[PDB]
Amino acid sequence: KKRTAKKNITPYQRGIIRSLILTLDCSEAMLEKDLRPNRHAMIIQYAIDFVHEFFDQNPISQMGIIIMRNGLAQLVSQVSGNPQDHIDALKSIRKQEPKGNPSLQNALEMARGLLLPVPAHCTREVLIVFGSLSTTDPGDIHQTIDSLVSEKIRVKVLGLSAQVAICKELCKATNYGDESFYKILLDETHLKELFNEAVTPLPVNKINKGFTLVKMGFPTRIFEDTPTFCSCHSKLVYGGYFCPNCHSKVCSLPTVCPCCDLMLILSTHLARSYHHLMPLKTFAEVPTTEKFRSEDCFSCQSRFPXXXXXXXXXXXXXSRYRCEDCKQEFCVDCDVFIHEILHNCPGCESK
Amino acid sequence: RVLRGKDDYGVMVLADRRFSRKRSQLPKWIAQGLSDADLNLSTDMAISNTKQFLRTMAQPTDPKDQEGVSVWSYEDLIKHQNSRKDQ
Amino acid sequence: KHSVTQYLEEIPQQVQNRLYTSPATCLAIYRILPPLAKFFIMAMVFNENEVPLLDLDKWVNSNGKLQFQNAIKSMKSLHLLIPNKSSGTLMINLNPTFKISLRNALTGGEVQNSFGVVVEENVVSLDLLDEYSANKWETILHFMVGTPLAKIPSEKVLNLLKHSKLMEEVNSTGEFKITNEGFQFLLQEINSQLWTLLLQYLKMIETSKMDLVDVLHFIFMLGALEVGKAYKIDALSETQRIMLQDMRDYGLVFQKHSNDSIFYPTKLALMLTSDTKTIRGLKNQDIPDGSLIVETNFKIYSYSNSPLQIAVLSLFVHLKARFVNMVLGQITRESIRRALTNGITADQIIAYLETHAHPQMRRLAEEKLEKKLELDPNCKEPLQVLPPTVVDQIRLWQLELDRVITYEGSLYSDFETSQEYNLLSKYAQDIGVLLWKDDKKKKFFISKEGNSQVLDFAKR
Amino acid sequence: ARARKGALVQCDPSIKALILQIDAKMSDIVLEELDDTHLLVNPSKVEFVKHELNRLLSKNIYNPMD
Amino acid sequence: SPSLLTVIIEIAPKLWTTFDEEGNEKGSIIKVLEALIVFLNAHLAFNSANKVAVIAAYSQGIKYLYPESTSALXXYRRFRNVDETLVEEIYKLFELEKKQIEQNSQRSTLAGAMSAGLTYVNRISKESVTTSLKSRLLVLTCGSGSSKDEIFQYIPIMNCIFSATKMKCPIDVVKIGGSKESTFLQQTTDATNGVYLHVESTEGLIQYLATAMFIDPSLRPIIVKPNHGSVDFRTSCYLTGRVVAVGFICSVCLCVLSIIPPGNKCPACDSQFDEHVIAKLKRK
Amino acid sequence: QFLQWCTLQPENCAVFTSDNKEMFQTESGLVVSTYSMVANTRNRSHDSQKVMDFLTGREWGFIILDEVHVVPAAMFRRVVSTIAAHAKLGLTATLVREDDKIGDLNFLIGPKLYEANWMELSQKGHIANVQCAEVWCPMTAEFYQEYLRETARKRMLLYIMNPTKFQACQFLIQYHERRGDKIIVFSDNVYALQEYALKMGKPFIYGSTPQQERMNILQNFQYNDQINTIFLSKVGDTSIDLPEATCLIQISSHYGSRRQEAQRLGRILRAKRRNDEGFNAFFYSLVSKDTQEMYYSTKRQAFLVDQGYAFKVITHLHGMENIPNLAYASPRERRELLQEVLLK
Ligand SMILES: [Zn+2]
Ligand SMILES: [Zn+2]
Ligand SMILES: [Zn+2]
Ligand SMILES: [Zn+2]
Ligand SMILES: [Zn+2]
Repeated sequence: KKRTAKKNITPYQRGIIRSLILTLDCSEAMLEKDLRPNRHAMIIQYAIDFVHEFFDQNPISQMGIIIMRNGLAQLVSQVSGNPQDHIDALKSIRKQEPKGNPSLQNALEMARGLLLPVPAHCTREVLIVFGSLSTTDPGDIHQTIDSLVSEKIRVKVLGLSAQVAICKELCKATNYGDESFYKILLDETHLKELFNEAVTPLPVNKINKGFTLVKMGFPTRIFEDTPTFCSCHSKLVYGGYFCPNCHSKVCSLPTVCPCCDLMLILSTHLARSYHHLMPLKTFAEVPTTEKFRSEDCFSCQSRFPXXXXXXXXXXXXXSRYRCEDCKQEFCVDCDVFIHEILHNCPGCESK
Repeated sequence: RVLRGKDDYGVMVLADRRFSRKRSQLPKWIAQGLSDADLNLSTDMAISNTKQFLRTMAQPTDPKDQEGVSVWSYEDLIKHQNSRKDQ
Repeated sequence: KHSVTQYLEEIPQQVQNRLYTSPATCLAIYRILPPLAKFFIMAMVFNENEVPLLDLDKWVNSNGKLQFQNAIKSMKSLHLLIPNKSSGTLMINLNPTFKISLRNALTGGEVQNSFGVVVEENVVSLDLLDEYSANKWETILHFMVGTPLAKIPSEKVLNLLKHSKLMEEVNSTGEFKITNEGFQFLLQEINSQLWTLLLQYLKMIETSKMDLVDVLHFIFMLGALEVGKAYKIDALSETQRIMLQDMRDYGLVFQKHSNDSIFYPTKLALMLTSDTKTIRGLKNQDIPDGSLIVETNFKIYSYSNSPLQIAVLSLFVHLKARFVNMVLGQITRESIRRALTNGITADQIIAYLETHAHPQMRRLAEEKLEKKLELDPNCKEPLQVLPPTVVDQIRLWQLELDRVITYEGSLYSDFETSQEYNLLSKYAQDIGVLLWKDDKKKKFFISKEGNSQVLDFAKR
Repeated sequence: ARARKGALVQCDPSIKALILQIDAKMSDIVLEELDDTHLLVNPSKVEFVKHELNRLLSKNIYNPMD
Repeated sequence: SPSLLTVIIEIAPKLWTTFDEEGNEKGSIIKVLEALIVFLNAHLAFNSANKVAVIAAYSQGIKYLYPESTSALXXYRRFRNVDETLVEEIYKLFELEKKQIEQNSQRSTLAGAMSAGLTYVNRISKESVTTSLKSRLLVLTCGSGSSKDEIFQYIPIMNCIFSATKMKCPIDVVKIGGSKESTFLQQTTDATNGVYLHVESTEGLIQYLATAMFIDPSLRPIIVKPNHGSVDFRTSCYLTGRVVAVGFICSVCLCVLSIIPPGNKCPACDSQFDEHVIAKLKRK
Repeated sequence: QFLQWCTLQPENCAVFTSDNKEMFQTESGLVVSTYSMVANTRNRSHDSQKVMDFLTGREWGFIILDEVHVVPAAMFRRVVSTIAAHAKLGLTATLVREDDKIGDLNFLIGPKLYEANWMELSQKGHIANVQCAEVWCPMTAEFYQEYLRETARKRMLLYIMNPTKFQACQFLIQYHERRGDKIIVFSDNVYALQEYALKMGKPFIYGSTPQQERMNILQNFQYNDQINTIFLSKVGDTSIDLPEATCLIQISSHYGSRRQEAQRLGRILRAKRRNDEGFNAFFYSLVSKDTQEMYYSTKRQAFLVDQGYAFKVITHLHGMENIPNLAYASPRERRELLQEVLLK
């Protein structure tokens, strides 16, 4: 009995270039009380946490939000890479209470058009917050699902504590036949991990496709204060960035310059992808009988790691979760952080 | 009729007072599932009971290790275990 | 609290520079200097190059000079510097004793307290000699503050309670009751009780064998460096050793046995100087061992209690019975009124509840605070923090016990032209420095902070 | 830098009328009168202002609490 | 308002030894240590008993000095025990220095020690809920030639910046040696709001330490005094080595190159790009 | 008041009154009566005793009780023996009662099943968010002059007549009509209560009001929003139609005894099918301070919090001196009305 990653995520390809559009749902089903405040108020906040983390782990992507009220699919934020605008729309959604029922087919019709401006390199994905037990299809919903699979638009849905075949078929059909995106939620923590697992890339089997060699730029900082200006918003910007090509001022952000249309990234977009592409092997709990390490931690100083000859305390476990290749022991609290935010293994690096 | 395979699931609610006495007439596979704790429930509680059913059963709980006790994966656990059953 | 930093600024300049001569004392007073001054003190301590105030005005960012104004005013009030008007500017130079004192202490120096501590076999561990000091302090708490039993071994503690106003009871008869000085001292969480009573010990014994600077240097000496072996016996002057021996007998110092031994590391002086965890016949349970009672239903639910702790609570709540875990008491308008008749205004109990007796109010406030700092711009609905209903109950009751509201400040004049009164008033609203203003009478009753900064621009 | 220190006695006009009579009983210790709501008094005898106020409410009302 | 200053002073035979060769041999890293020691003493002095830590990095190993990791199983006298543990551990840490320490001259454990500091800070801040400490770490790097920009540890170093923003633990970088602006470190400070100070190695660091490394820990009320510009033109193309402003990112390979690659299967990944995809690139 | 919508039969359920005569000892079904009709000094004629005799020959199996506590229990045991009843049902209201004699009505009838959990019905939407208040109207000379001169109960209306109390009510008049709430005033007096709401110029409940007019006043009250203030007198209990309550104002604070207060507190504070405001059930106790009603009001202050309802104190209205109808605001005018109230 041990609950960790099985062997290792084989580092070959993961989806960093993406445009995931989550489709929320504000329906009278969400007026039914399942969560602590209600279905509607709670899910928004965990999507609010999802948005920042989604930008945190996939900063070269864009985000869009879709709501479903009164049997109609309604977008509140276009597919874009703006974290603050997405939250601002969700606040008004949070300010209001749900009514009606969700409309699956309209959202699927919305999803196809919405990700059409999404670039080829960005991996297509639409996230469905489907919680109710019925849809509203003004046509053949099997036709649009056939369009998304043919046009290579993978769909992962985040269902509530209910199981529907159409959503399961939708997940199976779009994701290259793979049926592994139908995890559902039953708790406050349970629904967040579905969002958190959507924050990370979702590889199952990458096919051989025509890969695109695309051109993107790196901006440069500014320092003027009294000459405060920017060519992106045309406001009193007391600090911003500049494209090396167009010389058109932009605020301090990864905002794409509106003059020559080349992608702008500072340091995070390349770096946040690098730790995603090649994950290390999980530091599994080294056996206490097979520890052969000193009574402390290695990455940090956690002297606690052995009860030693204390009945049901001794023969228990040990704070000695060691990395595989680096062969360095580490406490479970420490070794978890070793694979939580930054891999940065000490024994692996200290060589 | 509501269940098709092993994967199939769903609540089968029955609403009558005398169903308390007819626990004997229920089939043993169904009757075993009807413990003494499911007698004379409240339907709103049964709504909660199916609310919990909808919360628990709908989860994609596929441990794949507890399957083999009653799923007997392909041509492996049948030859391995049923030879012990020929006693 | 008697605000010793405002009392130490009243003592003349010669005795202030008397204290700065010890690098241990310079470090100890450095920890209590305001943080903006702390930056200024260390800055001028390192390079002793005279610089006009204009350049120092360039160093810092925008508004926030209120710390700067109070710091330099404090610096002059306690005369840690000497303002020298050379070129019409402020050539602020640190006091020669204070400037030189921090040189050693910051660079591993020989401060008389810092290096006077003797490293030896510290038989007095963290729990060594502190439990007796806490009990001796506990005894002086029952005698001075007023408790069921006054078992304090400090006879000078009781005497200082009467004449020095440490105990609000019959000083002549030897009793320690709760009075205006006692309520103010006990209202302070830690510093107010320690600072107010300690002043009586210094003020009373301050001329004959007292050694004002000598007793202070020894008190700063104990916090200057850990006494260890030969600490209390050694790191104590004629006034210090008598004070330390008096502290050893009176609970002021955690000395060893026989009234003459090494300084055991008691936590009482650490509590006064570092102002850190106040948790200490050999059982020392903390921190949440103590606790109090507060409720929206106007009923106290106590489950953890301490002997002296309930004595303070019962002074402002009706005491009926003590159980294994529960103490009977019902907080209402009547309950606070018990101490309100005695003249103790219901001001320091509000801070008392959220600072002490809260270890049993942890979960009750755990639904109060709700992390209303980052989400404060997001959500504006408080979850009852700080408690307004009990505040409404107390303020209504305290107002009844007074029926008159008195405000403190200083009246001003010379508002000849209407423009000057309005311009300061509007900015006063931004800072909340004006209690009330009127253009018709051109007079208001507030402190000097509004007056001082306007003249600062006028003068500079 | 001008400063004129003292104690301010302020309340609603009805209570203010009662208070001014109270201080008038001890040779009008009130230093100055700014207006109908604010009274500048020397902080020496303010405790006497409230103590005489305490007597008159107890002497007259006697707290019948009927 | 205590802060946790986790000292990470790297002693890399590749980087540390070359300091004697450049300029003149007028002293060792002892001032680099001792100015950091007293700055640790001064840091220990300003706040009310603010915990600290000292970590060093060989070229092929790491070890703590002040925290005094498990091996067995005057003035306030606390600055002594900080130094007493320091001088005792730094001796046995220096004692574990030989050819094996210098063996991995291509490798660098300074990234590991910086990783060690983040883990040590993370564990300390996790457990120390009482009296929360606004921790920050300071790394003094031996500015020396023959390794101006290494490429294999590029991934771990840029990831460390995230935690500094994530855990609110600013990384302070001081370059100690010749005028080689470490671009990864030149940008780590600005990205994590720390301090870059390519100070002269021999200069008594406390004057810089007390000025430019005293604002970040807990107060931050005043203008910091950084090094020169923080231009946002990132690393060079891996295939060629030329600094690029408008880069050419290949694919999920994520390597950003110049126009040098033939438009398919760059020498960083085995992915045959579409021929028409190269044609669009060649169309400009 | 309610039983018409109920499917029970009014013609068969002969309303026994002993003064108006209906059909008795002849009903084939259920009947509705009172304890006073059963056996008390309120035996207006021998008709009541004829019902009692028939209740023995007829084997009556169930008896529904409505507020037994007003009638002493001694008659309860006397009637039971002769009636030879099978089972009963005492639908009382008060936890503490005078009917705790040797024969407990609980064991006389049977074990209790459910308790009057008022915190459940005053928080679930009918009367949810009970904001009980006690208005301490600012004092003046004449109230202090009236307190010292006379301490008899004749003063009970000499502190009720406070013009600031009416103005404190007038804040609740303007605030709640602006909020679309319901305002209920409770005043056992008649003449001074009538003098109250003429000034604001609105229809209002008053002492010995014509019944058709008062329900017409109620017609504009809970159906219309322009008229929302109703001044219930002692004619309200017991008993009349207890109205839907959103803001209840009590002026009389003696109202002996405390057991009546628990019934009256539960009675007038009734279901309100409205949830726009966060506090959909206000309660206000307009009590003159430094007057006799200190003790009586402070009994209510402990009473509401002991009943479980949430409590507050409203002493500072939002702009008290700027509210309309500033009649009798000055201290001189208040004294003049106090002498007029001496007539009552
Ligand atoms: Zn802009
Ligand atoms: Zn551009
Ligand atoms: Zn490893
Ligand atoms: Zn660890
Ligand atoms: Zn590549």
